[PDB]
Amino acid sequence: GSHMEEMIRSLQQRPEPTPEEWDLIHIATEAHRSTNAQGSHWKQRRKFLPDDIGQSPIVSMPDGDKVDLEAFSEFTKIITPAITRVVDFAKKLPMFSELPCEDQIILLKGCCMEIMSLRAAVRYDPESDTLTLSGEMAVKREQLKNGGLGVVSDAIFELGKSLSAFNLDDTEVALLQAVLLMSTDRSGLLCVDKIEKSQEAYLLAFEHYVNHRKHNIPHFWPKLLMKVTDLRMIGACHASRFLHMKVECPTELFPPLFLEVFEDQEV
Ligand SMILES: Cc1cc(OCC(=O)O)cc(C)c1Cc1ccc(O)c(C(C)C)c1
Repeated sequence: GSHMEEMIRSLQQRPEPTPEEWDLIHIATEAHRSTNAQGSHWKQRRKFLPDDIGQSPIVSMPDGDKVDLEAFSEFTKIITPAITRVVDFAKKLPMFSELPCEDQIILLKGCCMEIMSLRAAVRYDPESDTLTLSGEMAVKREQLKNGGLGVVSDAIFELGKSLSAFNLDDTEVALLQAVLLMSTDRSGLLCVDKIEKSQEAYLLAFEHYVNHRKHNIPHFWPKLLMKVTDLRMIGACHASRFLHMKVECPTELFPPLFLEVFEDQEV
């Protein structure tokens, strides 16, 4: 390019975001920051789930990993604001909010657990070996496992542990969420092509943002893509388990928003 342009790009090889992509990045980043219930201190801040909760799984589940009702109830108590914030996030992306209402609902149902799991995982704390839920509750593996998630707990913890070394910033988290959200791997969508074009736009912007960041761990982009796949697997395991739960447990134990968002892979 021009002489100044060349000087500035001297140590970039790879494609940077275009100005249009920078706008997309800026909007998504701010959408995430404003909805992630995370200030400046998120660690020193809030609270561990008491040690004596989550050690007593006694409700049966088909896979043999029983549920501790007390821990389950502690989790459902905080889950409604977590779900709500995912919706708040999505509503702030123009490519999402311009979709038919019915498509918006399908996309939210499709990715809600994926995004919640990512948000918990990025708050993994190696020192205490905890995840943080709804931005306030720190939990141990056993507590989250016994409190209803079973093997899904192990999967989120393993993701959180592995993500520590990626040093993701708010933008990278936000773009991961946008890619999870704008997926056509759901049934009943009207605007399939538009949603796919949006996902393609986010993916390319995200790849370019990763180039911009110059991470010092190698193969960063495909490594991050593999984590997207892990999150989708977490979402699928959760969907299967949630069906089970509803078979096992009375409806009064499930907040209405919790029931609504995790509808339909059988119930
Ligand atoms: C309750 C909780 C909230 C959390 O929020 C993440 C975010 O808002 O930052 C993210 C995680 C993964 C869950 C744990 C959870 C997620 C799904 C689910 O069905 C259950 C039942 C056992 C009540 C628990």
